[PDB]
Amino acid sequence: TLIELMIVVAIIGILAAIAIPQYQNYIAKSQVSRVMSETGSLKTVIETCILDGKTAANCELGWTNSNLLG
Amino acid sequence: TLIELMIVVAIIGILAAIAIPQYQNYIAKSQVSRVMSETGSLKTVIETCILDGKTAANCELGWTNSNLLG
Repeated sequence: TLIELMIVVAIIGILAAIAIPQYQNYIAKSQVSRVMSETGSLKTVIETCILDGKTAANCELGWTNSNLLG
Repeated sequence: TLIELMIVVAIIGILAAIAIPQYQNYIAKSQVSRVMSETGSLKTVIETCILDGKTAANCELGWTNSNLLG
């Protein structure tokens, strides 16, 4: 019957109009936290170099490239 | 809610791709420092033997077998 198909169309329209949360916040926060951890890992080597009296060129960083450029 | 699951998958991929610093440097430095300390501990015995006039076979080392290889 026509009314059943119209109800199906209405249900499809209702489902398609679901509110989408701003998922950008979660991804951005996770990426910033990952960069936070990655950059804070270098604090140990930087502090040891500074307290050892080494120059900038003599401080060996164990840095590996990060895909976030952080 | 497919977008939510794909955001979850993206977050998992972001977390799994964290940059790992070269931890080999820390372990190597610690092991070399420990070997330095253990080998320098024998300087007292060697100096005492030399200043006493003992031969190589008469110098009693207090050395104990060590992991690593000294």
